[PDB]
Amino acid sequence: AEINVEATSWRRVEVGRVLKLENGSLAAIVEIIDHKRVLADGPSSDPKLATPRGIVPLSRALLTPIVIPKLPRGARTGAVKKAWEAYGVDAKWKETNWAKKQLQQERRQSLTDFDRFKVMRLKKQRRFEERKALAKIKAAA
Amino acid sequence: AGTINKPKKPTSKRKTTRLRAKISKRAAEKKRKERKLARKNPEWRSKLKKDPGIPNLFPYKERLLQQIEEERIRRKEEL
Amino acid sequence: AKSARASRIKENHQRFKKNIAGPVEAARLERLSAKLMAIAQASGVKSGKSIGRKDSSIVFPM
Amino acid sequence: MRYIHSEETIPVPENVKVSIKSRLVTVEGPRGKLQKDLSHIAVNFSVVKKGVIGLEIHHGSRKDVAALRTVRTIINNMIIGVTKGFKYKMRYVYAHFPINVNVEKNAETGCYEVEIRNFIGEKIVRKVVMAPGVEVEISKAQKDELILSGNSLEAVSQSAADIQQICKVRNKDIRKFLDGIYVSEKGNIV
Amino acid sequence: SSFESVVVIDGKGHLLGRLASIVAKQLLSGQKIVVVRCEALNISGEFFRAKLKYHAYLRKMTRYNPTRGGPFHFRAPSRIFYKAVRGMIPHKTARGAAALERLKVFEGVPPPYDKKKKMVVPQALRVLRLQPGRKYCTVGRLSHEVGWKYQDVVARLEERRKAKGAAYYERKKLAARQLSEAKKAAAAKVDPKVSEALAAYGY
Amino acid sequence: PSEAGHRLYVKGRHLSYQRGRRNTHPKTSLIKIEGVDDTAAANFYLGKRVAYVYRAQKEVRGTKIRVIWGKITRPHGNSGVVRAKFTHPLPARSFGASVRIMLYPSSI
Amino acid sequence: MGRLQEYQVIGRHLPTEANPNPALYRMRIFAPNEVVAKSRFWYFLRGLKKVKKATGEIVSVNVISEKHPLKVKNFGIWLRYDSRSGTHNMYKEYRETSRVAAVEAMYADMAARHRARFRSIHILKVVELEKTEDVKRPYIKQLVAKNLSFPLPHRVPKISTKKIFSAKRPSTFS
Amino acid sequence: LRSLTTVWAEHLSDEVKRRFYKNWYKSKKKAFTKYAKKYAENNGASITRELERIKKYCTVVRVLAHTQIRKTPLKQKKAHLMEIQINGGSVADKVEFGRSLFEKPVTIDTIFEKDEMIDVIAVTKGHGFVGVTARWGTKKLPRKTHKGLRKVACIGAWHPSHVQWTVARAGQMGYHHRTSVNHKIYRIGKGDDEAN
RNA sequence: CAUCGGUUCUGGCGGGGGGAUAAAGGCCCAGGGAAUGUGGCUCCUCCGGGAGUGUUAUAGCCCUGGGUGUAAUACCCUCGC
RNA sequence: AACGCGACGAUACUACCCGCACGUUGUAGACGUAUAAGAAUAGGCUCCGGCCUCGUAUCCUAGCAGGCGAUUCCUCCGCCGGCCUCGAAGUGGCCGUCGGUAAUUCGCGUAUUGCAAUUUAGACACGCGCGGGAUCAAAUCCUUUGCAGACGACUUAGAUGUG
Repeated sequence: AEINVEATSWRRVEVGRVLKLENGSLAAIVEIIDHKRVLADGPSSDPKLATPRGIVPLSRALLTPIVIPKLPRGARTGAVKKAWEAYGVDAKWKETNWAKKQLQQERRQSLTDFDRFKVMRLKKQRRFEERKALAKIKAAA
Repeated sequence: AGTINKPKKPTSKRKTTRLRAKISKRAAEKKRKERKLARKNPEWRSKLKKDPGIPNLFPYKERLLQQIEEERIRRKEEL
Repeated sequence: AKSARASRIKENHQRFKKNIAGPVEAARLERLSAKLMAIAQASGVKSGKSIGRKDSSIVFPM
Repeated sequence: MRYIHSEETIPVPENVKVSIKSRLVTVEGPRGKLQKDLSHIAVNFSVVKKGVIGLEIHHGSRKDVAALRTVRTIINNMIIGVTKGFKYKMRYVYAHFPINVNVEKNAETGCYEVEIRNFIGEKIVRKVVMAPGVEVEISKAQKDELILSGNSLEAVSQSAADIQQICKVRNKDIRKFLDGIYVSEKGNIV
Repeated sequence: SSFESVVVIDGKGHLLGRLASIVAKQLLSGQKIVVVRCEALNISGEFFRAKLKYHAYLRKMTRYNPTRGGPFHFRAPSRIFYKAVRGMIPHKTARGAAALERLKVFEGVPPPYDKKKKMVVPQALRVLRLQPGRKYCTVGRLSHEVGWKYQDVVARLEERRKAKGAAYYERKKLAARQLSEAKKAAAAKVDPKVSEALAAYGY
Repeated sequence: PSEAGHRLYVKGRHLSYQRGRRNTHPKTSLIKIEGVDDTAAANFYLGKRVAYVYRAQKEVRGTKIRVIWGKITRPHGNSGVVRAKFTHPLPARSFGASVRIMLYPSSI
Repeated sequence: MGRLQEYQVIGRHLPTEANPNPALYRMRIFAPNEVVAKSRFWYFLRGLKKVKKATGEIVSVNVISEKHPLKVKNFGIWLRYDSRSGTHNMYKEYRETSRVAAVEAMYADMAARHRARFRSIHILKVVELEKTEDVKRPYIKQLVAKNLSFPLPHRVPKISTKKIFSAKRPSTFS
Repeated sequence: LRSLTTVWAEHLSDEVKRRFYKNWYKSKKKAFTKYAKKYAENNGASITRELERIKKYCTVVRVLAHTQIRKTPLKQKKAHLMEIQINGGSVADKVEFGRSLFEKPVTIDTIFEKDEMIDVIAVTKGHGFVGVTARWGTKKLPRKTHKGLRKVACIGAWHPSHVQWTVARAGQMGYHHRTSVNHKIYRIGKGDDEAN
């Protein structure tokens, strides 16, 4: 009996699933109300990732691969925080490819005009030498 | 029916002012006539309406009847 | 009576076309084509082998 | 109400191989292979166990949940078709004019064609073409019997229905004129 | 909100009314709009409902003379989209005509729009608007049943265009790969101060 | 040589006048500025000068190009559409015409 | 019907030489504000004890906040509403963290499913289910089940309405 | 369908050259003169390019054929030219067949055969301006009808307040293009046969 | 353009008062309780995980009272820049 | 479609084509007016390592509206010629020549438009000019015809001939 099934695998909301909100804050599920509202708590010490405990809608939230294992259902702020610095959610969130992309976005939006001109000129250095490399690979084959 | 390949004449939903005014006049006459028949109505009506009661699926209904009996006994003792 | 657009009459005509008049028309066709063929037989840029360009618009004029 | 989760199970035999990609179910067995596209129903296919297909639906309605049973039965019918096959046997009876039935296999299509003649003395020849993969044979153990076999239950039963429906008595009393071809027995090849 | 010289929209997977409203607003605002592949356009609801609508539209004609003044029934998918667009535009005004002359609609993707970038409109996409389980129909299929003769010609032209686009796809994949090893090989010869400053700024 | 542009203004499209469903007041015009989508984004451009540039037939004082000038007065609605007041009301033929919103007077 | 705050409204009849200390009456009102709270309290006083606003007065109005707004709770609601047939009972169950949110959701769903407005709905009891065994409706029984974890199929991505044109086809998988 | 190219022969007659002119007696007869030089320059590279183009891009091939009008007793000297489709075979076969048929007379007996049932395309005899009675077969009004009896009494008695397109009116009758079908050929007689 | 005056649109900031001197909640102290049974123990298996026991253990949760606390914050009112 | 389209032949001139020389020439409206897979959305992409809310991206973008001269680099762009190629309303790929070119650094000029006044700058079509290259044509009125016809219109014939 050989079975080859190629299908989809959604990230699944569960107690301990970590959500990213639109403001950059991070939270974790502590209790499931319904399929459109959840109870989430962000105990992170970093203020940018902090989220006050309360109800958030799933439409107002995203899905991250971080899940806190063995997190009790309905755990309060102290227990969720003990699990949070037990698991190191902040470090894994920084290692995820999303937080790099938003951090790169503030590194774009915080630029001065002098910073933009420096970006232009350093990019021109990199593109000149990349065009030289491009000539070497194109000449080889 | 052959409605898909050969449709018939459409039914217009665009109301006319004459029809709207006539319908409004008949409607107001109907409320006035129902008021007159309610005033002249000889059908018997109860002084106290039929109470619907308490739903059976209510989980604390037995507790509510406990408080009902307790309050009735307390009122009887007070009176 | 059945119409000219009747499905049964159309199927009868299709069977007639495939089974009866078909070989007759094919034999006449091949003999006429034989007579007509009998009468008929009785660089890339510089040579024209390569199809080059000859010697209202769909796009917005910009 | 909207159902949070609903699941169904499909057992698979050891000789049957199942491939599911973009809801295109391929079921391969000893007798051949069958293909069926099921992209019109929102269903999650999974491997919950060795030899068990899991059908799942999330946040669906009652009709969407009830479609899973139809999906299960079609998949099980494909499995039964590639494993044991499907066989419909029909009988044809006549009162006075013997029905002359002839079965041939067209080379350029690969499909079977059945010609029926002398149906209540009619001079027309009724030609019915089977679906591909359906084999028609004259039974030799019994009298006036056609046997249709294949891997697709829908195709075999539809060909049997077409053979039954091509011989319809017209403008006569059906209590008196009993002529026709009728599907008698349904089962598996093995 | 971005001003372009001309915006090319693939008609595949779009909804007729919503796409028509959006492009009509763009045309009346002053944006030049070209819509290609109107045969793959979608209308919600079951297909027999659209058949009812088009046959009811076929019923209308001027009684005393059908050659003038009557509703002229254009059977093409692009012309049906043009009628839907025109119904949302004051076409009997000079401004309306000057907006309608900024629109072009086609079946398939005729050249040189085959070598131009095509936009999609999220507010009119079926996968972003319709609920699952709801039926949908094809404007091309409706046109083919009501008398549009050029379904198969557009089909084979789209087949050959897709073959040529596939050829351009392996060329583009080859260029993407050799650019990737070009950047990787050049990365060794990048000045480290340039690397650190560019990484700090965000590239 | 330089391959750069020289644009020091921001583009816009002139939609219509201040109007109801029937009555239209050409004393105030409606503009989309390029890249603005919100009232907060449009709040930057309040008080900025705005110029509409057109061409004529005759040659007066060394130019065949005429400019009508104005300023951005207040936001309109929620989609960043702005209201503009000019020294002369805009032509009605300019519905869909491009307009130049200046960066001055600046408060930066 | 709005941002409902919940009020304890206590009133009484005006003092008289015959009755120097009249009996006090307290009700729990779900109202948009204090004016509607007093108005509905007087309306129910006419309906029950026949005490008028001219002959009575309001002694106390207090805002009752939830003890635990951060705790997910199940609410059972016993209600009477008026339709063209007459008066009807319903028992319904909801899942919210506060009585005010439970009552607002009850209003919204009651209007959506049976076309009842505020003046045609009478709230009799709103009780917090102390145990999960008391839950009766299957759509709340499925939410209070063991280890409930579900996916989110076909989520339309968030695209700004002012972003009219997109350069790629969006995905609906997250 | 859209015509991509046409390929012309090197030598063409004066009777088919007359088809391109209205005042041929005053004309210098310069038609096709520079085109005949394209059969000479570059060994026909241009005409070979059109032949390769027509072999590659097109799917329907039609020869151009003109009738020899000088063999008829008609006073006309300008010939009749049409497009005749080549059916059967591939596009390359059609192009090679047409190129072989250039500057060549094809008789009637190799296109059509005795016992063949064909279609006839022609123009109806003209009658000029004709009234409704002969134009539509309408019933004549009784004798001494006021304002005429070879007419239609009611062109309209009902709404619309217009004359409908289906009401019989007087006008041109005849000189219509007509395509009649199912015409049997009884004989294809030969001109050189003195007993045809 | 700057400084003004009248009318008006918009944005931000610093304080005060009230409610259950908000209600929460965080950290401690003292009690009481249960399973959508944690750890542990027993029994089955596809060895993946299931069934039984119960009061915190190798997770925690609910109720009451007290301290921090005249805490902060939401909401309403209110003084100005 | 008499305000839809294609192919072909002959095209006298002030007609046609090429070069530059500019428009008190006109344009529902240039200012980087840059960017080609197809397909699915209860699934996709790949360099086969992995990746996917996100175009918030990529390319290009510095110099008298962008000069002159070096240092330095072999990068980018454009015009031509050749070979291919592109028919859905036809255009791109490679090679060769030529010309320009801050990727690095430096030197001389910028003023005076006087504290803002469009930054007159692009494309298409049109016209007047020269200096050249190529070509010497048709239609209508008139006479005639009757396969046509109220008149127009239509079928014909009128240049040396089977008139």
